[PDB]
Amino acid sequence: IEDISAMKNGFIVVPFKLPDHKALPASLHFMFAKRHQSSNSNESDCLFLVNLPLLSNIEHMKKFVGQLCGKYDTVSHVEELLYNDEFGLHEVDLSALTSDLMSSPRNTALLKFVDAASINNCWNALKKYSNLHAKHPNELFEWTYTTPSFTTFVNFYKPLDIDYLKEDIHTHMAIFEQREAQAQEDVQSSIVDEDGFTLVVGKNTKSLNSIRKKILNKNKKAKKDFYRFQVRERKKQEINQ
Amino acid sequence: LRVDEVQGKNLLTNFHGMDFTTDKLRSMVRKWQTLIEANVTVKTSDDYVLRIFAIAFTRKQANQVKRHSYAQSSHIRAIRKVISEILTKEVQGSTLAQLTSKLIPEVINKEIENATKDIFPLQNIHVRKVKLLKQPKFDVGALMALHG
Amino acid sequence: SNIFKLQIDELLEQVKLKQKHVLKVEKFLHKLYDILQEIPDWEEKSLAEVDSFFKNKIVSVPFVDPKPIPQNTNYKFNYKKPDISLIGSFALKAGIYQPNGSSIDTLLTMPKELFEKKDFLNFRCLHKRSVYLAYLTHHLLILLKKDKLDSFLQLEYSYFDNDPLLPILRISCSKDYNFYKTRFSINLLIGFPYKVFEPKKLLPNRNCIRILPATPLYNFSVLSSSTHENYLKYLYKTKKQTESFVEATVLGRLWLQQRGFSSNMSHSGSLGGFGTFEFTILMAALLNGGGINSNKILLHGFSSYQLFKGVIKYLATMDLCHDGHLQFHSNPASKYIDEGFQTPTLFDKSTKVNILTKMTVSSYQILKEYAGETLRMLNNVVQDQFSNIFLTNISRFDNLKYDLCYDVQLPLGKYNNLETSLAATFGSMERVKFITLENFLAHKITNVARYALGDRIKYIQIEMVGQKSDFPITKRKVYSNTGGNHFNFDFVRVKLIVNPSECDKLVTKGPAHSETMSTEAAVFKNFWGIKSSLRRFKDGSITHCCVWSTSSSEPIISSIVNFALQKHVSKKAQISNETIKKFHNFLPLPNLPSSAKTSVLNLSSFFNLKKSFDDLYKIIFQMKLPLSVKSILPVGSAFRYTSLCQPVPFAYSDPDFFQDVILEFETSPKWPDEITSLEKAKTAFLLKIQEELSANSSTYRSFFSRDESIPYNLEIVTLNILTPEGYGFKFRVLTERDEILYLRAIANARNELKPELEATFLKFTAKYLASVRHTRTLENISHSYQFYSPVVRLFKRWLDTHLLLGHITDELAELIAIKPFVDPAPYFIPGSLENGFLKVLKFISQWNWKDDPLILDLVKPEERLTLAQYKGIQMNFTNLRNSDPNGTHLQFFVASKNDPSGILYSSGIPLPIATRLTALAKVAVNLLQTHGLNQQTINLLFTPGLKDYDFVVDLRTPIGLKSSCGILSAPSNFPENLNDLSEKMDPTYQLVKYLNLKYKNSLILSSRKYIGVNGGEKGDKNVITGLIKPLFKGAHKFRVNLDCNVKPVDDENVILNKEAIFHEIAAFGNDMVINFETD
Repeated sequence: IEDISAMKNGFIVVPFKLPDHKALPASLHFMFAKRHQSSNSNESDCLFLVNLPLLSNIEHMKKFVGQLCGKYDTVSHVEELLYNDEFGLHEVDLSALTSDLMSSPRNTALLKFVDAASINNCWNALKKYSNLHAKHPNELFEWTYTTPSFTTFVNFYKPLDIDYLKEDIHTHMAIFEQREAQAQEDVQSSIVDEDGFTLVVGKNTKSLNSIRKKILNKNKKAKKDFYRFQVRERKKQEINQ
Repeated sequence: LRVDEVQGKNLLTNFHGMDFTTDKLRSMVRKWQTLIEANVTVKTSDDYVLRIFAIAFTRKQANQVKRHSYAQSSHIRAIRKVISEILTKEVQGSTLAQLTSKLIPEVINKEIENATKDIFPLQNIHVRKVKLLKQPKFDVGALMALHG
Repeated sequence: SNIFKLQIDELLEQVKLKQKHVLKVEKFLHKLYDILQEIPDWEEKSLAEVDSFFKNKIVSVPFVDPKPIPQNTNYKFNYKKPDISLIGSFALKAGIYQPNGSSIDTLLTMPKELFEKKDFLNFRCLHKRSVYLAYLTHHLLILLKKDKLDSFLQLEYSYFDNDPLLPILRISCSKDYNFYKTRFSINLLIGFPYKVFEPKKLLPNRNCIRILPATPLYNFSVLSSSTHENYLKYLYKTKKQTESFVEATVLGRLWLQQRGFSSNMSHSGSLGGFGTFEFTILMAALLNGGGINSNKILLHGFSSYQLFKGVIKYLATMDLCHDGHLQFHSNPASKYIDEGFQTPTLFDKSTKVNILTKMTVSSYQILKEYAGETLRMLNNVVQDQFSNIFLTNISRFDNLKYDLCYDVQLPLGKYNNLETSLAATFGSMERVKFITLENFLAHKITNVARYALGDRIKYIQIEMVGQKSDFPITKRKVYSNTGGNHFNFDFVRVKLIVNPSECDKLVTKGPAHSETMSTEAAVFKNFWGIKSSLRRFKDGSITHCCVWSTSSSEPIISSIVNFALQKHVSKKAQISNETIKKFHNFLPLPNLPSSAKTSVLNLSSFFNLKKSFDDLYKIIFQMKLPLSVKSILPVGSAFRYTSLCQPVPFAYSDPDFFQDVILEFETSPKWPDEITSLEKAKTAFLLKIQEELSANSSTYRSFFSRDESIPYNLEIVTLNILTPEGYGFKFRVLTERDEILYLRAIANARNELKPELEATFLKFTAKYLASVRHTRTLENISHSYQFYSPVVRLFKRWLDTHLLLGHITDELAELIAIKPFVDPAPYFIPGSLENGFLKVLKFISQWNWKDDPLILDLVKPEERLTLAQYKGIQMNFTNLRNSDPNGTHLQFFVASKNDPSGILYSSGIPLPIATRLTALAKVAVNLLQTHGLNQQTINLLFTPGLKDYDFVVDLRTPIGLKSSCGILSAPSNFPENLNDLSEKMDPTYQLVKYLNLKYKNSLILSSRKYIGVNGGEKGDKNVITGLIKPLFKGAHKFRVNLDCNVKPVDDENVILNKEAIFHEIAAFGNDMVINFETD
């Protein structure tokens, strides 16, 4: 069944065809669209896209909106893709989890906009396109698979280029050693609290984060005699039992 | 090298020990320093048992003015403890093939020195002696696989 | 010493049904002894009348060869009716509820005077036995005809302990007076007086019979028939003495039947020769003695377990056949004499019989080791194994008890063709030595095979299979024209438990050479003939020998059995063993120079790879670096002898071509504190190694991969050095600041990601830290367990054919496959590729997850997991199965001393794949226990898929890969630029893993990774299947937490977009995939 394209609480079906396979003799993929406007830097006016397909890089999405501007003259400043976790690789950030420096919804994507007229025009254009595909599935603008996966992801057996990862290792270690000596000097200066207090720091500790984590991780003598009442109660114990 | 298998007018030998020549350790010992020595009775990843020794001589640093550089004997206990721990960890985690391959390029020595250089300097750590004590069984296939 | 007593009690509670099914058969025996009491007599007559007496009746008279003629039989019979009793097992009250049908003994003894005191000639003693039983059979048939019990009972001639000279009559209860619930067969033997003889001619070496060769079966069977109540009397004396004999009897006889020593026979080519009665009377022998100084070892008061222990220890350690035995006098102590009798031997002076002569030499030699092994698994206080002591059944199967078995097809025809077919001697002295062709042939075939193998086998067993221990009323013995003979088999199966060190030694040498030839060199040359020759060796040794040819598919022990069977046994016999060819052909034959003649225990391809690694190892140590290299040690499956194709030079597409090797530098205190800059430093060291190695050692080629197998750090760039010997190595850098950095991530992770990063740390520990001791222990243990590397290569080809090796880890496969070796109970150590693989399958079926773990210690036979370590891994197993008692995410618990946590190798695999594994286990052992071993059995046993796997996605590849993957049906180069390995290798494994990583919640995928070990004889056929989750079975509403492909038809429900998922599958693998099918 075709004719429906608008779900119950803020969702849009976006269908589009798929190319020829030799062994598939109506193959159609969907997007779930939902706008949301938040008060943050990148969380403002983004479309939550559920089930954007396999290996959704920037080039065919830019081509998608370019043919949209070539069909219905719709202005859209879309050159970015945020939260694009296809396989499930970057759910955690292990560098920020192991150390302080060089730092500081599932199967969705962010398609973020700039203007109210921009998100309005693209939104009612996509709602009009969902409704006209619900009326006729024949003459939508269709996807040209100018395959990004065959170049941008076919690297599983490729040798890494020597000068490229040489220079990446070099620049990374340059900026790491620079901010590591910065993070050492900023603790081996004098840290005097505003009231009167100077912070005890070890000889070779080189950060404050490790210190406060050591705080977070590190969150009587005798006698049974020698007093008048203690020898008195011991005599009472030998009388008792 | 102890002869164990013999075939084809050859002798098929296995690692049975390691020593120093006496003039080596006599070329090492000089007064006004302390020699720390350790020895452990360890079992490798086989059922071989080894008594493996170690000697290590206290060093005077560069910019040291006083002539002695003796150890304070609490430092001797701490150094002998870290040495016994590190060579009983370097065995039990090696075979005799892996341990002979370990003490060819003297690398347990650099392990000891890097483990020890926050107690005392300690010039020329050596192992000086590896003694076989008891051997498991024969295992001719392992002997032939060791040879090739 | 707390659960063995409850095992004893629960075993007796499960084998005791002795109140209802005993009284009815008791009263039926009461009616039967009244029947034989009212049987009438039969006065003195002779054979000349009794042949025509039994001519045209219904009941025939049994005999032994030849039919007794009125020339030599001027013999007359007397019919005196004796007293009846209960004898043996029922006399000592230890019957067993085997549903196969047990026995009971009937006493028909004889008076002293009806049969003369001259029983030492030409078996007319058993001939008058045969005529007495024949007319009593006839008149019992008439008495049941008059008492109307004709319909449900059937009186049948059968074999008393398979003995061809003592036939008996058994009631079968065939289909208020009916009998169809408890056991079936009821025996009928006759007995004799105790004193019918002379003492000096009852020893097993005498002779008086026709043409001085002795006759053990004659002077044993006559005295066995003599003694059927003196045994009972002194067994009643020791039963009144000790209060543990009934429980000792049921325990030891259950031991004996679950390891196959039932009281059938051994002489006639049968597995057995020993049983309950023999066990109990040697137990009473050990009770009354055992010591040279009249030392008693068995006290007549203590329990069942210590009695079983003492008698199993004694008959396990003290010899009885080859040198020495012990005797006892019943009417009382025992003594040890050092004089071997070349039979399993124990003697009396009250019955004066050698008891164990129903057992042969081979069956005794295997009995002693069965007792020694069960002793050795009684004296381990670490594990509890009373399943493996009593409850398991090893003699229910045919090819798990024995590593090799050959079908000696013997189409030797009739007795007029016996001379011109059988190459041995048959005649008169051998017919007075052995009784028939069956027991003579058993003795001769086992002696010929034992001499022709000798030091190449541990023990031998001989089976005249198809042996019919019953024959109907209208015939005097077995009429059987059964596949080319007239005897009581159809073919023979010779079975071998072998010495795996001496299987593929291609010289079985004889004695040394001299001027005058020895008896030993003489019998060596009379044995081998055209193979017997004189050779000098490299060590200067002139010896007689016979040099064979090694082959991969045919182990040379098979060619020895073929040669010494087609020469010294027959000249037209056949030997059949094709299951071994099937298995050894399933192992991929490598593209090596003359690799078809190389044996399956030849590891020299691994050894050549290790030699190239030794070269690269010395090059890396001799180069100079910013840190001293602490240690560079390999961790690869090829270095622990596990790699599927044994590695040929220049095999790009071989997935185990790039071997893994962990190098560590010295403990530097200058490693960074942050993980990605740490990995950039580790790869900075690897780039320095690359630059120095390409600068100096110019024949080595090297490039960089990018490893992603440890999650959440996408920069572990291990370089790939391609050596000039045609090998490649993956170099990892272990630093001491790695494990503490990952434990730091565990420490400061957010509280919803702690099992997530703990699984990540489990992957890191499985790759870097524990795999090193894993390959160390498997490399040291493969040299003491010989067939282990080919059975793992078969097991991994099996897993890859059933397309589960993409998920299940190789280390897990190696530990489940090392279980039948490092604790084999109660089987022996596997001496065959076939026995290893079938016992792996039997263990993975018989083993249950939810209650029992896989705690095993990888050591050499004769460092051990102690009671403390064992109870610790038992404790953390119970903790895992209290936190999850049904195995949701942790399905297998395989654990060792090398890793006691268990979850390391068996985490991460889905419950669909684990259930498929245990299902295929039970399916395989079910088909092996139904059908039996044939070529079509092994063909389906390696036939993939074709089951409830929901998808079939068939792929190709633009070039075949098997010339360039080393399984032969040549590349000896490397490409000028190293971007051609990318097109040479196959992508399907990591493409399927990427697809399963992106589809972890909707469907699991599965595929094969070694492409042309399962993909045809060309090497292109790969398949993908999928299994949809039990969560995505219907049509649910969309949520934030669906993680699926959406396709709503209404506004409420959402369904899968299946067509789009496999359209983008083919758009992902478009050059490779060719077809799609929905189961």
